[PDB]
Amino acid sequence: NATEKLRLDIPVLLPGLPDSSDPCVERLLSELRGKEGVEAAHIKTANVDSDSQICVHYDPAAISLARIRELVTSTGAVISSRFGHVLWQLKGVWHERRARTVASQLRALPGVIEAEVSASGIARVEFDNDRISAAGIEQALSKRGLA
Repeated sequence: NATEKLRLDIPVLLPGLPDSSDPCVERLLSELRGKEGVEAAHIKTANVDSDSQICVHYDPAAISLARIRELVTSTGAVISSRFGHVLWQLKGVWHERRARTVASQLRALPGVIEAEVSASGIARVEFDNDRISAAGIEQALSKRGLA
């Protein structure tokens, strides 16, 4: 109907995510859905993941294009600056069991949000840049593993 749509590429809003399933994408979308004038917001998936977009539908009687796009790009800027990610290949040999213990050690560090260690010791972490950095993550997992 009167609804208009705009799309932007995810890596443009949210540079340096492991994939488009990183919870930063959901943070962005759920925050946008809370704003007046947004009729919808959702991901448009690309086969090559870094060509995935967000698509936002808005009511141009409630909000101008300039203003909806600013809301999108600035909400993205704040999420992007606030949440860090490292995806590290740890040394040593892992098993469903062993990974699952170090998973909990990561969670318990002062600035970590989400943490997922697989078999073969690939650590997928997400962290609060105002509480901790990645150097501080490496130094804390230095004891056992490393990079």
